[PDB]
Amino acid sequence: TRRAVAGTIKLTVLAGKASPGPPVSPALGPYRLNMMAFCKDFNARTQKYKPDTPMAVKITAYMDHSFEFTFKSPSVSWYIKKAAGVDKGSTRPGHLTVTTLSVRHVYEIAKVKQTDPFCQYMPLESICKSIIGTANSMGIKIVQDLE
Amino acid sequence: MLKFLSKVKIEFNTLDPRLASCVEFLAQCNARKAKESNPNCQVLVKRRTDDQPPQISVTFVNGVEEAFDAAATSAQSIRKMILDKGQYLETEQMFREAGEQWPVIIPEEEIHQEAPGVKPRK
Amino acid sequence: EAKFFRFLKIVGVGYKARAEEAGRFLYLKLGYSHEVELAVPPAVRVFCFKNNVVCCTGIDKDRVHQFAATVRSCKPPEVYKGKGIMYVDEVVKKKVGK
Amino acid sequence: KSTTVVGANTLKDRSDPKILPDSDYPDWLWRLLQIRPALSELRRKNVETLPYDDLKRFVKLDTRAKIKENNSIKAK
Amino acid sequence: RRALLVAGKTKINLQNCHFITGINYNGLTVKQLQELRGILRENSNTKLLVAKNTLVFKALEGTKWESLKPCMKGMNAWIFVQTEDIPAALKTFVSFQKEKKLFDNNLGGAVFEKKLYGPQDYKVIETMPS
Repeated sequence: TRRAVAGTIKLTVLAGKASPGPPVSPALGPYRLNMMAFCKDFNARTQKYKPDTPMAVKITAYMDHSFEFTFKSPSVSWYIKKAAGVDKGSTRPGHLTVTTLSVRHVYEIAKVKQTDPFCQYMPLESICKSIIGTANSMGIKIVQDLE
Repeated sequence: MLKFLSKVKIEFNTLDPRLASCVEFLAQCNARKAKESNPNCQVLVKRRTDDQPPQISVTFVNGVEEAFDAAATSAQSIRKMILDKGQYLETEQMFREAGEQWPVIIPEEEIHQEAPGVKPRK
Repeated sequence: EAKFFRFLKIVGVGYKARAEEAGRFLYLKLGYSHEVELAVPPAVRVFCFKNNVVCCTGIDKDRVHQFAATVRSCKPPEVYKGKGIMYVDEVVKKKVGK
Repeated sequence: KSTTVVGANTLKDRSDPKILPDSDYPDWLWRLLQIRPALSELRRKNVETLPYDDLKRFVKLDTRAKIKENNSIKAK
Repeated sequence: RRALLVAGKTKINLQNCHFITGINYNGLTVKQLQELRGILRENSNTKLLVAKNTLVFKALEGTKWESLKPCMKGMNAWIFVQTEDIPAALKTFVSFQKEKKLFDNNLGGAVFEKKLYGPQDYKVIETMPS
Protein backbone atom coordinates (compact mmCIF):
# COMPACT_ATOMS: atom_id res chain seq x y z
CA THR A 1 0.00 0.00 0.00
CA ARG A 2 2.67 2.47 1.14
CA ARG A 3 5.41 0.22 2.54
CA ALA A 4 8.92 0.45 1.02
CA VAL A 5 9.70 -3.18 0.18
CA ALA A 6 12.49 -4.36 2.47
CA GLY A 7 13.20 -7.59 0.59
CA THR A 8 11.66 -10.17 -1.71
CA ILE A 9 12.64 -13.82 -1.30
CA LYS A 10 11.70 -16.85 -3.39
CA LEU A 11 11.10 -20.14 -1.64
CA THR A 12 10.44 -23.78 -2.57
CA VAL A 13 8.17 -25.93 -0.37
CA LEU A 14 6.32 -29.17 -1.23
CA ALA A 15 2.56 -28.83 -1.33
CA GLY A 16 0.84 -28.70 2.04
CA LYS A 17 3.77 -29.97 4.09
CA ALA A 18 5.00 -26.57 5.27
CA SER A 19 6.44 -27.46 8.64
CA PRO A 20 8.50 -24.31 9.28
CA GLY A 21 11.99 -25.48 10.10
CA PRO A 22 14.01 -27.16 7.25
CA PRO A 23 12.96 -24.94 4.24
CA VAL A 24 11.13 -22.17 6.12
CA SER A 25 13.74 -21.81 8.85
CA PRO A 26 16.72 -19.52 8.27
CA ALA A 27 15.04 -18.26 5.07
CA LEU A 28 12.46 -16.34 7.08
CA GLY A 29 14.61 -16.05 10.21
CA PRO A 30 17.19 -13.96 8.36
CA TYR A 31 14.71 -11.13 7.76
CA ARG A 32 12.70 -11.11 11.06
CA LEU A 33 9.79 -12.79 9.22
CA ASN A 34 6.99 -14.58 11.08
CA MET A 35 6.31 -18.28 10.47
CA MET A 36 2.92 -19.26 11.91
CA ALA A 37 0.50 -17.08 9.94
CA PHE A 38 2.53 -17.59 6.75
CA CYS A 39 2.40 -21.37 7.12
CA LYS A 40 -1.31 -21.48 7.94
CA ASP A 41 -2.13 -19.24 4.97
CA PHE A 42 0.13 -21.27 2.65
CA ASN A 43 -1.25 -24.65 3.70
CA ALA A 44 -4.73 -23.09 3.49
CA ARG A 45 -3.95 -22.49 -0.22
CA THR A 46 -2.08 -25.58 -1.47
CA GLN A 47 -4.47 -28.07 0.11
CA LYS A 48 -6.39 -28.68 -3.15
CA TYR A 49 -3.31 -30.33 -4.70
CA LYS A 50 -1.46 -33.60 -4.25
CA PRO A 51 1.20 -33.49 -1.51
CA ASP A 52 4.90 -33.52 -2.47
CA THR A 53 4.45 -31.01 -5.29
CA PRO A 54 7.58 -28.77 -5.30
CA MET A 55 5.63 -25.52 -5.30
CA ALA A 56 7.45 -22.18 -5.42
CA VAL A 57 6.58 -19.15 -3.28
CA LYS A 58 7.83 -15.56 -3.61
CA ILE A 59 7.61 -13.75 -0.27
CA THR A 60 7.55 -9.94 -0.42
CA ALA A 61 9.18 -9.11 2.90
CA TYR A 62 8.48 -5.73 4.48
CA MET A 63 9.50 -3.56 7.43
CA ASP A 64 6.35 -3.94 9.56
CA HIS A 65 6.79 -7.77 9.45
CA SER A 66 3.86 -8.04 7.03
CA PHE A 67 3.44 -10.52 4.20
CA GLU A 68 1.95 -10.30 0.72
CA PHE A 69 3.32 -13.43 -0.95
CA THR A 70 2.45 -15.00 -4.29
CA PHE A 71 2.42 -18.78 -4.73
CA LYS A 72 3.48 -20.12 -8.13
CA SER A 73 2.97 -23.55 -9.68
CA PRO A 74 6.26 -25.51 -9.95
CA SER A 75 8.96 -24.96 -12.54
CA VAL A 76 8.74 -26.18 -16.11
CA SER A 77 11.99 -28.07 -15.42
CA TRP A 78 10.21 -30.38 -12.99
CA TYR A 79 7.21 -30.57 -15.34
CA ILE A 80 9.42 -31.65 -18.24
CA LYS A 81 11.70 -34.12 -16.46
CA LYS A 82 8.67 -35.71 -14.81
CA ALA A 83 6.56 -35.90 -17.99
CA ALA A 84 9.50 -36.98 -20.16
CA GLY A 85 11.84 -39.31 -18.30
CA VAL A 86 14.82 -39.31 -15.97
CA ASP A 87 15.28 -36.71 -13.22
CA LYS A 88 18.84 -35.91 -14.32
CA GLY A 89 19.49 -33.24 -16.92
CA SER A 90 22.44 -33.33 -19.26
CA THR A 91 26.02 -32.73 -18.21
CA ARG A 92 26.65 -30.93 -21.52
CA PRO A 93 23.22 -29.94 -22.87
CA GLY A 94 23.03 -29.44 -26.59
CA HIS A 95 25.76 -32.10 -26.94
CA LEU A 96 24.41 -35.05 -24.93
CA THR A 97 20.67 -35.53 -25.41
CA VAL A 98 18.95 -37.24 -22.50
CA THR A 99 15.21 -37.63 -23.16
CA THR A 100 12.95 -36.72 -26.08
CA LEU A 101 9.46 -35.15 -25.97
CA SER A 102 7.27 -34.31 -28.90
CA VAL A 103 4.86 -31.33 -28.78
CA ARG A 104 1.84 -32.53 -26.87
CA HIS A 105 3.37 -32.67 -23.42
CA VAL A 106 4.62 -29.15 -24.22
CA TYR A 107 1.05 -28.12 -25.07
CA GLU A 108 -0.32 -29.57 -21.82
CA ILE A 109 2.36 -27.87 -19.72
CA ALA A 110 1.62 -24.62 -21.57
CA LYS A 111 -2.01 -25.12 -20.56
CA VAL A 112 -0.77 -25.55 -16.98
CA LYS A 113 1.72 -22.65 -17.14
CA GLN A 114 -1.04 -20.24 -18.22
CA THR A 115 -2.93 -20.79 -14.94
CA ASP A 116 -0.35 -18.70 -13.04
CA PRO A 117 -1.78 -15.57 -11.33
CA PHE A 118 -0.02 -13.14 -13.73
CA CYS A 119 -0.29 -14.84 -17.14
CA GLN A 120 -3.92 -14.25 -18.12
CA TYR A 121 -3.03 -12.27 -21.24
CA MET A 122 -0.04 -14.30 -22.40
CA PRO A 123 -0.95 -16.51 -25.39
CA LEU A 124 -0.23 -20.23 -25.59
CA GLU A 125 2.13 -20.04 -28.59
CA SER A 126 4.40 -17.77 -26.56
CA ILE A 127 4.53 -20.18 -23.62
CA CYS A 128 5.04 -23.07 -26.04
CA LYS A 129 8.13 -21.49 -27.61
CA SER A 130 9.37 -20.65 -24.11
CA ILE A 131 8.97 -24.31 -23.11
CA ILE A 132 10.97 -25.35 -26.19
CA GLY A 133 13.67 -22.96 -24.96
CA THR A 134 13.66 -24.48 -21.46
CA ALA A 135 13.84 -27.96 -22.99
CA ASN A 136 16.82 -26.96 -25.13
CA SER A 137 18.48 -25.60 -21.98
CA MET A 138 18.51 -29.08 -20.41
CA GLY A 139 19.57 -31.33 -23.28
CA ILE A 140 15.99 -32.58 -23.68
CA LYS A 141 15.30 -33.12 -27.37
CA ILE A 142 12.11 -31.91 -29.04
CA VAL A 143 10.36 -33.62 -31.98
CA GLN A 144 7.01 -33.74 -33.78
CA ASP A 145 5.67 -37.11 -32.57
CA LEU A 146 7.34 -40.06 -30.87
CA GLU A 147 6.25 -43.60 -31.75
CA MET B 1 13.18 16.67 -3.63
CA LEU B 2 10.45 16.95 -1.01
CA LYS B 3 12.39 17.80 2.11
CA PHE B 4 11.80 21.56 2.20
CA LEU B 5 8.24 21.72 0.89
CA SER B 6 4.77 21.26 2.33
CA LYS B 7 2.58 21.90 -0.74
CA VAL B 8 3.23 21.63 -4.49
CA LYS B 9 0.23 23.24 -6.22
CA ILE B 10 0.49 22.85 -10.01
CA GLU B 11 -2.17 24.09 -12.43
CA PHE B 12 -2.12 24.07 -16.23
CA ASN B 13 -4.53 24.11 -19.13
CA THR B 14 -4.53 20.58 -20.53
CA LEU B 15 -4.49 21.51 -24.24
CA ASP B 16 -1.95 24.37 -24.26
CA PRO B 17 1.38 23.50 -25.95
CA ARG B 18 3.48 24.71 -22.99
CA LEU B 19 2.42 21.98 -20.56
CA ALA B 20 5.75 20.12 -20.76
CA SER B 21 7.33 21.69 -17.68
CA CYS B 22 4.23 21.16 -15.52
CA VAL B 23 3.75 17.52 -16.46
CA GLU B 24 7.48 16.88 -16.09
CA PHE B 25 7.40 18.44 -12.62
CA LEU B 26 4.50 16.13 -11.82
CA ALA B 27 6.76 13.31 -12.99
CA GLN B 28 9.54 14.52 -10.67
CA CYS B 29 7.48 15.03 -7.51
CA ASN B 30 5.14 12.00 -7.66
CA ALA B 31 7.98 9.48 -7.76
CA ARG B 32 8.50 6.59 -5.37
CA LYS B 33 11.70 8.23 -4.10
CA ALA B 34 10.00 11.61 -3.69
CA LYS B 35 7.08 10.57 -1.50
CA GLU B 36 9.25 8.46 0.79
CA SER B 37 11.13 11.66 1.69
CA ASN B 38 7.99 13.57 2.69
CA PRO B 39 4.79 11.54 3.08
CA ASN B 40 3.34 14.58 4.89
CA CYS B 41 3.65 16.73 1.76
CA GLN B 42 0.72 17.59 -0.51
CA VAL B 43 0.85 17.56 -4.31
CA LEU B 44 -2.19 19.35 -5.74
CA VAL B 45 -3.16 19.30 -9.42
CA LYS B 46 -5.73 21.70 -10.88
CA ARG B 47 -6.77 20.94 -14.46
CA ARG B 48 -8.57 23.90 -15.97
CA THR B 49 -10.30 24.87 -19.20
CA ASP B 50 -9.44 28.60 -19.24
CA ASP B 51 -6.22 30.03 -20.70
CA GLN B 52 -4.16 31.05 -17.75
CA PRO B 53 -0.46 30.29 -18.32
CA PRO B 54 0.88 27.19 -16.54
CA GLN B 55 1.95 28.00 -12.99
CA ILE B 56 3.95 26.00 -10.45
CA SER B 57 3.48 27.63 -7.03
CA VAL B 58 5.23 25.87 -4.15
CA THR B 59 5.32 26.84 -0.50
CA PHE B 60 8.04 25.84 1.93
CA VAL B 61 8.13 24.49 5.47
CA ASN B 62 8.44 27.96 7.05
CA GLY B 63 5.36 29.31 5.24
CA VAL B 64 7.45 30.88 2.46
CA GLU B 65 5.68 30.79 -0.89
CA GLU B 66 7.60 31.42 -4.12
CA ALA B 67 5.78 31.04 -7.43
CA PHE B 68 7.41 30.05 -10.71
CA ASP B 69 6.97 30.79 -14.42
CA ALA B 70 6.12 27.25 -15.49
CA ALA B 71 5.47 28.10 -19.13
CA ALA B 72 9.00 29.46 -19.65
CA THR B 73 11.35 27.42 -17.42
CA SER B 74 12.24 23.72 -17.40
CA ALA B 75 11.39 21.41 -14.52
CA GLN B 76 15.06 20.80 -13.73
CA SER B 77 15.56 24.56 -13.30
CA ILE B 78 12.51 24.69 -11.00
CA ARG B 79 13.96 21.80 -8.99
CA LYS B 80 17.40 23.44 -8.77
CA MET B 81 16.12 26.71 -7.38
CA ILE B 82 13.73 24.87 -5.03
CA LEU B 83 16.77 23.02 -3.66
CA ASP B 84 18.68 26.30 -3.27
CA LYS B 85 15.86 28.19 -1.52
CA GLY B 86 15.07 25.24 0.74
CA GLN B 87 18.71 24.90 1.75
CA TYR B 88 18.83 28.63 2.49
CA LEU B 89 15.72 28.41 4.67
CA GLU B 90 17.18 25.43 6.54
CA THR B 91 20.40 27.40 7.10
CA GLU B 92 18.37 30.35 8.40
CA GLN B 93 16.51 27.97 10.71
CA MET B 94 19.00 26.29 13.03
CA PHE B 95 20.41 29.82 13.00
CA ARG B 96 17.29 31.15 14.75
CA GLU B 97 16.90 27.95 16.79
CA ALA B 98 20.36 28.42 18.35
CA GLY B 99 19.97 32.08 19.32
CA GLU B 100 21.89 33.52 16.37
CA GLN B 101 20.33 36.51 14.63
CA TRP B 102 19.34 36.00 10.99
CA PRO B 103 20.55 37.24 8.55
CA VAL B 104 24.21 37.18 9.59
CA ILE B 105 25.70 40.50 8.48
CA ILE B 106 29.26 41.73 7.90
CA PRO B 107 30.49 45.09 6.54
CA GLU B 108 31.19 45.07 2.81
CA GLU B 109 34.73 46.42 2.97
CA GLU B 110 36.67 43.49 4.48
CA ILE B 111 37.08 42.14 0.94
CA HIS B 112 39.54 44.96 0.27
CA GLN B 113 41.31 44.18 3.55
CA GLU B 114 44.27 41.86 3.07
CA ALA B 115 43.80 38.34 4.43
CA PRO B 116 46.93 36.39 5.41
CA GLY B 117 46.73 32.63 5.10
CA VAL B 118 45.06 30.80 7.97
CA LYS B 119 47.72 28.88 9.89
CA PRO B 120 46.33 26.77 12.77
CA ARG B 121 48.21 27.45 16.00
CA LYS B 122 48.26 25.86 19.45
CA GLU C 1 25.27 40.21 3.62
CA ALA C 2 26.74 36.71 3.91
CA LYS C 3 25.55 34.66 0.93
CA PHE C 4 27.89 31.66 1.11
CA PHE C 5 27.70 28.87 3.69
CA ARG C 6 29.61 25.64 4.33
CA PHE C 7 28.95 23.27 7.22
CA LEU C 8 31.47 21.04 8.99
CA LYS C 9 30.82 18.04 11.22
CA ILE C 10 32.94 16.99 14.20
CA VAL C 11 32.92 13.23 14.83
CA GLY C 12 34.83 11.69 17.71
CA VAL C 13 34.62 11.02 21.44
CA GLY C 14 35.78 14.10 23.31
CA TYR C 15 36.11 16.18 20.14
CA LYS C 16 34.68 19.69 20.43
CA ALA C 17 34.49 22.98 18.55
CA ARG C 18 34.01 26.42 20.07
CA ALA C 19 33.72 29.94 18.65
CA GLU C 20 34.93 32.81 20.81
CA GLU C 21 34.61 36.45 19.72
CA ALA C 22 31.69 37.24 17.35
CA GLY C 23 32.87 34.52 14.96
CA ARG C 24 36.40 35.91 14.60
CA PHE C 25 38.10 32.96 16.31
CA LEU C 26 37.62 29.19 16.26
CA TYR C 27 38.86 26.70 18.86
CA LEU C 28 38.97 22.95 18.33
CA LYS C 29 39.63 20.07 20.72
CA LEU C 30 41.05 17.19 18.70
CA GLY C 31 42.38 14.80 21.32
CA TYR C 32 45.64 16.69 21.87
CA SER C 33 47.05 18.27 25.03
CA HIS C 34 46.01 21.73 23.78
CA GLU C 35 43.30 23.47 21.77
CA VAL C 36 43.78 24.29 18.09
CA GLU C 37 43.08 27.98 17.43
CA LEU C 38 42.20 29.32 13.98
CA ALA C 39 41.97 33.03 13.23
CA VAL C 40 38.96 33.53 10.97
CA PRO C 41 39.93 35.77 8.00
CA PRO C 42 38.11 39.01 7.09
CA ALA C 43 34.64 38.69 5.51
CA VAL C 44 34.34 35.20 7.06
CA ARG C 45 32.55 34.32 10.33
CA VAL C 46 32.23 31.07 12.27
CA PHE C 47 29.55 29.51 14.48
CA CYS C 48 29.09 26.30 16.47
CA PHE C 49 25.80 24.55 17.23
CA LYS C 50 24.25 21.74 19.30
CA ASN C 51 25.14 18.96 16.88
CA ASN C 52 28.95 19.32 17.07
CA VAL C 53 28.60 21.30 13.84
CA VAL C 54 30.83 24.15 12.64
CA CYS C 55 29.38 26.76 10.27
CA CYS C 56 31.37 29.07 7.99
CA THR C 57 29.62 32.16 6.58
CA GLY C 58 30.70 35.17 4.60
CA ILE C 59 30.47 37.23 1.44
CA ASP C 60 33.54 35.93 -0.44
CA LYS C 61 33.01 32.42 -1.80
CA ASP C 62 36.76 31.81 -2.18
CA ARG C 63 37.58 32.77 1.42
CA VAL C 64 34.67 30.85 2.97
CA HIS C 65 35.38 27.67 0.99
CA GLN C 66 39.12 27.95 1.69
CA PHE C 67 38.58 28.49 5.43
CA ALA C 68 36.28 25.46 5.56
CA ALA C 69 38.99 23.47 3.77
CA THR C 70 41.53 24.68 6.36
CA VAL C 71 39.29 23.66 9.27
CA ARG C 72 38.81 20.22 7.70
CA SER C 73 42.58 19.97 7.13
CA CYS C 74 43.13 20.51 10.86
CA LYS C 75 41.79 16.96 11.43
CA PRO C 76 40.79 15.16 8.23
CA PRO C 77 38.61 12.07 8.76
CA GLU C 78 40.30 8.75 9.39
CA VAL C 79 39.16 5.69 7.51
CA TYR C 80 38.65 3.17 10.31
CA LYS C 81 35.98 4.79 12.52
CA GLY C 82 35.12 8.03 10.72
CA LYS C 83 36.45 10.30 13.47
CA GLY C 84 37.65 13.80 12.67
CA ILE C 85 36.29 16.86 10.88
CA MET C 86 34.26 16.36 7.71
CA TYR C 87 31.74 18.08 5.51
CA VAL C 88 28.12 17.35 6.40
CA ASP C 89 27.29 15.89 2.97
CA GLU C 90 30.68 14.15 2.65
CA VAL C 91 30.63 10.35 2.40
CA VAL C 92 33.45 8.51 4.18
CA LYS C 93 34.06 4.92 3.08
CA LYS C 94 35.24 2.77 5.99
CA LYS C 95 37.41 -0.35 6.02
CA VAL C 96 37.73 -3.19 8.49
CA GLY C 97 40.36 -2.63 11.15
CA LYS C 98 41.58 -6.17 11.87
CA LYS D 1 4.39 -44.86 -22.90
CA SER D 2 2.97 -41.95 -24.92
CA THR D 3 -0.70 -41.86 -23.93
CA THR D 4 -0.81 -39.56 -20.88
CA VAL D 5 1.13 -36.53 -19.70
CA VAL D 6 3.00 -37.75 -16.62
CA GLY D 7 2.42 -35.65 -13.52
CA ALA D 8 0.93 -32.62 -15.29
CA ASN D 9 -2.28 -32.42 -13.27
CA THR D 10 -1.65 -31.81 -9.57
CA LEU D 11 -5.24 -31.49 -8.28
CA LYS D 12 -6.19 -34.25 -5.84
CA ASP D 13 -9.59 -34.87 -7.42
CA ARG D 14 -8.23 -34.81 -10.97
CA SER D 15 -5.77 -37.15 -12.65
CA ASP D 16 -3.26 -36.93 -15.49
CA PRO D 17 -4.80 -35.90 -18.84
CA LYS D 18 -4.57 -37.88 -22.06
CA ILE D 19 -3.08 -37.08 -25.46
CA LEU D 20 -5.98 -36.10 -27.72
CA PRO D 21 -6.24 -36.95 -31.44
CA ASP D 22 -4.96 -34.46 -33.98
CA SER D 23 -8.29 -32.64 -34.43
CA ASP D 24 -8.56 -30.95 -31.03
CA TYR D 25 -5.10 -29.35 -31.50
CA PRO D 26 -4.43 -25.88 -32.92
CA ASP D 27 -2.72 -25.45 -36.26
CA TRP D 28 0.35 -23.66 -34.88
CA LEU D 29 1.45 -26.64 -32.77
CA TRP D 30 3.15 -28.39 -35.71
CA ARG D 31 4.75 -25.12 -36.84
CA LEU D 32 6.71 -24.62 -33.61
CA LEU D 33 9.74 -26.52 -34.91
CA GLN D 34 10.35 -24.34 -37.97
CA ILE D 35 13.52 -22.32 -38.49
CA ARG D 36 12.75 -18.71 -37.68
CA PRO D 37 14.96 -16.25 -39.60
CA ALA D 38 18.30 -15.54 -37.96
CA LEU D 39 20.26 -12.32 -37.70
CA SER D 40 22.69 -13.21 -40.51
CA GLU D 41 19.85 -13.48 -43.05
CA LEU D 42 18.12 -10.30 -41.89
CA ARG D 43 21.28 -8.19 -41.84
CA ARG D 44 21.94 -8.87 -45.56
CA LYS D 45 18.41 -8.07 -46.76
CA ASN D 46 16.66 -4.77 -47.46
CA VAL D 47 15.13 -3.20 -44.35
CA GLU D 48 12.37 -1.32 -46.19
CA THR D 49 11.05 -4.45 -47.95
CA LEU D 50 10.85 -6.47 -44.75
CA PRO D 51 7.55 -7.65 -43.23
CA TYR D 52 6.37 -6.34 -39.88
CA ASP D 53 7.18 -9.43 -37.82
CA ASP D 54 10.48 -9.90 -39.63
CA LEU D 55 11.35 -6.29 -38.76
CA LYS D 56 10.35 -6.88 -35.13
CA ARG D 57 12.55 -9.97 -34.95
CA PHE D 58 15.36 -8.02 -36.62
CA VAL D 59 15.28 -5.18 -34.11
CA LYS D 60 15.13 -7.48 -31.07
CA LEU D 61 17.96 -9.65 -32.41
CA ASP D 62 20.07 -6.60 -33.21
CA THR D 63 19.47 -5.21 -29.71
CA ARG D 64 20.48 -8.55 -28.18
CA ALA D 65 23.57 -8.72 -30.39
CA LYS D 66 24.72 -5.23 -29.45
CA ILE D 67 23.95 -5.73 -25.73
CA LYS D 68 26.00 -8.94 -25.73
CA GLU D 69 28.74 -7.13 -27.66
CA ASN D 70 28.79 -4.36 -25.04
CA ASN D 71 28.96 -6.96 -22.27
CA SER D 72 31.80 -8.76 -24.06
CA ILE D 73 33.93 -5.67 -24.60
CA LYS D 74 33.12 -4.36 -21.11
CA ALA D 75 33.77 -7.71 -19.42
CA LYS D 76 36.98 -8.75 -17.69
CA ARG E 1 15.22 1.41 -37.92
CA ARG E 2 13.58 1.58 -34.51
CA ALA E 3 11.46 4.40 -35.95
CA LEU E 4 10.38 2.07 -38.76
CA LEU E 5 8.88 -0.11 -36.03
CA VAL E 6 6.88 2.77 -34.61
CA ALA E 7 5.77 3.86 -38.08
CA GLY E 8 4.56 0.33 -38.82
CA LYS E 9 2.97 -0.15 -35.40
CA THR E 10 0.98 3.04 -35.67
CA LYS E 11 0.17 2.29 -39.34
CA ILE E 12 -1.45 -0.96 -38.24
CA ASN E 13 -2.87 0.92 -35.25
CA LEU E 14 -4.59 3.58 -37.39
CA GLN E 15 -6.17 1.20 -39.92
CA ASN E 16 -9.40 0.95 -37.90
CA CYS E 17 -8.72 3.69 -35.34
CA HIS E 18 -11.50 6.06 -34.29
CA PHE E 19 -9.86 7.55 -31.20
CA ILE E 20 -6.37 8.37 -29.96
CA THR E 21 -5.61 9.44 -26.41
CA GLY E 22 -2.76 9.40 -23.92
CA ILE E 23 -2.06 7.99 -20.48
CA ASN E 24 0.57 9.42 -18.13
CA TYR E 25 2.46 6.26 -17.14
CA ASN E 26 4.39 7.66 -14.19
CA GLY E 27 4.80 5.17 -11.37
CA LEU E 28 3.11 2.20 -13.02
CA THR E 29 4.87 -1.09 -12.44
CA VAL E 30 5.55 -3.45 -15.32
CA LYS E 31 2.95 -5.90 -14.00
CA GLN E 32 0.37 -3.09 -13.72
CA LEU E 33 1.25 -1.82 -17.20
CA GLN E 34 0.95 -5.25 -18.83
CA GLU E 35 -2.29 -5.83 -16.93
CA LEU E 36 -3.79 -2.59 -18.26
CA ARG E 37 -2.62 -3.43 -21.80
CA GLY E 38 -4.24 -6.86 -21.50
CA ILE E 39 -7.47 -5.47 -20.04
CA LEU E 40 -7.74 -3.01 -22.94
CA ARG E 41 -7.26 -5.76 -25.55
CA GLU E 42 -9.87 -8.35 -24.53
CA ASN E 43 -12.54 -6.41 -22.64
CA SER E 44 -12.24 -3.74 -25.36
CA ASN E 45 -10.61 -3.68 -28.80
CA THR E 46 -8.00 -1.00 -28.12
CA LYS E 47 -4.26 -1.34 -28.60
CA LEU E 48 -1.91 0.45 -26.20
CA LEU E 49 1.53 1.55 -27.37
CA VAL E 50 4.36 3.33 -25.58
CA ALA E 51 6.43 5.28 -28.07
CA LYS E 52 8.34 8.46 -28.61
CA ASN E 53 6.28 11.61 -28.85
CA THR E 54 8.21 12.69 -31.95
CA LEU E 55 7.59 9.45 -33.83
CA VAL E 56 3.93 8.96 -33.22
CA PHE E 57 3.29 12.50 -34.52
CA LYS E 58 5.07 12.19 -37.77
CA ALA E 59 2.88 9.23 -38.35
CA LEU E 60 -0.04 11.32 -37.58
CA GLU E 61 1.14 14.20 -39.67
CA GLY E 62 -0.64 15.10 -42.90
CA THR E 63 -3.31 12.74 -41.59
CA LYS E 64 -6.76 12.88 -40.06
CA TRP E 65 -5.09 12.84 -36.63
CA GLU E 66 -3.22 16.04 -37.31
CA SER E 67 -4.00 18.62 -34.64
CA LEU E 68 -3.11 16.46 -31.58
CA LYS E 69 0.41 17.97 -31.68
CA PRO E 70 0.07 20.13 -28.49
CA CYS E 71 -0.92 17.13 -26.34
CA MET E 72 2.33 15.23 -26.95
CA LYS E 73 4.41 16.03 -23.87
CA GLY E 74 5.22 13.90 -20.84
CA MET E 75 5.51 10.15 -20.30
CA ASN E 76 2.74 8.98 -22.61
CA ALA E 77 1.07 5.73 -23.55
CA TRP E 78 -1.00 5.98 -26.73
CA ILE E 79 -4.40 4.28 -26.66
CA PHE E 80 -5.49 3.65 -30.25
CA VAL E 81 -9.13 2.63 -29.94
CA GLN E 82 -9.60 0.51 -33.07
CA THR E 83 -13.31 -0.12 -32.46
CA GLU E 84 -16.37 2.10 -32.45
CA ASP E 85 -17.32 1.32 -28.84
CA ILE E 86 -15.63 4.31 -27.22
CA PRO E 87 -17.92 4.12 -24.06
CA ALA E 88 -16.67 0.68 -22.97
CA ALA E 89 -13.09 1.66 -23.82
CA LEU E 90 -13.35 4.65 -21.50
CA LYS E 91 -15.29 2.77 -18.82
CA THR E 92 -12.69 0.02 -18.47
CA PHE E 93 -9.95 2.49 -17.49
CA VAL E 94 -12.29 4.13 -14.96
CA SER E 95 -12.84 0.64 -13.55
CA PHE E 96 -9.05 0.22 -13.60
CA GLN E 97 -8.47 3.40 -11.55
CA LYS E 98 -11.25 2.46 -9.13
CA GLU E 99 -10.07 -1.11 -8.57
CA LYS E 100 -6.27 -0.69 -8.57
CA LYS E 101 -6.22 2.83 -6.97
CA LEU E 102 -3.96 4.62 -9.48
CA PHE E 103 -5.08 8.25 -9.50
CA ASP E 104 -1.79 9.74 -10.70
CA ASN E 105 -2.19 8.15 -14.15
CA ASN E 106 -4.82 10.08 -16.07
CA LEU E 107 -6.22 10.34 -19.59
CA GLY E 108 -4.68 13.45 -21.10
CA GLY E 109 -6.13 14.79 -24.34
CA ALA E 110 -7.89 12.94 -27.15
CA VAL E 111 -8.72 13.26 -30.85
CA PHE E 112 -12.16 12.27 -32.12
CA GLU E 113 -13.62 13.43 -35.49
CA LYS E 114 -10.58 15.74 -35.76
CA LYS E 115 -11.44 17.51 -32.50
CA LEU E 116 -9.11 17.74 -29.50
CA TYR E 117 -11.43 17.34 -26.56
CA GLY E 118 -10.29 18.11 -23.04
CA PRO E 119 -10.59 15.44 -20.34
CA GLN E 120 -13.46 17.62 -19.16
CA ASP E 121 -15.00 17.16 -22.63
CA TYR E 122 -14.67 13.42 -23.40
CA LYS E 123 -16.46 12.35 -20.22
CA VAL E 124 -20.05 12.72 -21.39
CA ILE E 125 -18.93 10.66 -24.40
CA GLU E 126 -18.18 7.92 -21.88
CA THR E 127 -21.54 8.62 -20.23
CA MET E 128 -23.51 8.18 -23.47
CA PRO E 129 -23.70 4.58 -24.76
CA SER E 130 -25.03 3.64 -28.20
